Amino acid sequence: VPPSLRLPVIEAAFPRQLHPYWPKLQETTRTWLLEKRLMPAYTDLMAGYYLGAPDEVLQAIADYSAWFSVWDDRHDRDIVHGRAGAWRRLRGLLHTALDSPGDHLHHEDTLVAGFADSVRRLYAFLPATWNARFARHFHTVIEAYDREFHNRTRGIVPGVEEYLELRRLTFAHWIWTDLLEPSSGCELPDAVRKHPAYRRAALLSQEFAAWYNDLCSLPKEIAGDEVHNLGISLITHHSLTLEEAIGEVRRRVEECITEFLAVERDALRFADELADGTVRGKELSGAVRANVGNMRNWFSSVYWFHHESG
Ligand SMILES: NCCCCCC(O)(P(=O)(O)O)P(=O)(O)O
Ligand SMILES: [Mg+2]
Ligand SMILES: [Mg+2]
Ligand SMILES: [Mg+2]
Repeated sequence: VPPSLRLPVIEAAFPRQLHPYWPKLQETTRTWLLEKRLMPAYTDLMAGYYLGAPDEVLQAIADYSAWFSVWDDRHDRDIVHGRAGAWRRLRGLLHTALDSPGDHLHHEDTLVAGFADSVRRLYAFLPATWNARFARHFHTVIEAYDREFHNRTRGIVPGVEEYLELRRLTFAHWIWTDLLEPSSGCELPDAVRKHPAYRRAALLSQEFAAWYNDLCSLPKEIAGDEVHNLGISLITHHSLTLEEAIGEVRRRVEECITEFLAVERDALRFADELADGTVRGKELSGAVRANVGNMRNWFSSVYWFHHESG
């Protein structure tokens, strides 16, 4: 790891974890991409994150994660080609397929059909109230991708706070947070997952992942003159040099880690409180503990992914 990207606290205090299903995961996702014609003839990131997930849940999550990267690529291609109509039509179909995936399983657009299959499968694990929350969150993600389309085709660099708000949606913070719950086998009650310690631990895990991605791409994403990156917002609106922007993003990433360590303690104290001597409480306690454990695993999975992925 180059010194500008190295984070000793991750290396020393966040040991990597790997889900035992990882070998089958890689090839089964590749087979799904081929069968769905989503790439002409990433799973490790999920296998280091959703520890404890049932094999079938981890497979559905990995296929969705692979689909997501194929969507990011189509979005980028529509942007650089100025295909505003094609993007608008896709945007509309993803909104519709999210609410009615079965209707879109054999759509002419293979990206839409692949999306529908992955969502249909994710909808099969937990009650319909979880499905509705996933859908609510992902409708918001789609519209954030539309805002990025608008910004990038017009060459607009969002302000720092504007970007930070937008990135919580284009990175899909709340989708990865939602997916903790099928991974530990339990839809959490609103009073549990909205506990301030759970909420803050969940946020910091995703801010680390998004901002570290921005750090691992700032120099390349200048050069070619991009606009969506915390470092680019800092250079453009705060007159930072590239070196100054790298240091500022790095400090913000480092603070996510030590803020997370403090709130993790509170979240695990909350998990202890949930185990109140009843079976239901022990089950909720264990689900919270598992989910917070995987919020922690996201730090190390993301960190080492950026130094392994091409
Ligand atoms: N966690 C590592 C995968 C995150 C990929 C993030 C992106 O898709 P990438 O930097 O790969 O293009 P985004 O469009 O949000 O910048
Ligand atoms: Mg991208
Ligand atoms: Mg993107
Ligand atoms: Mg990025």
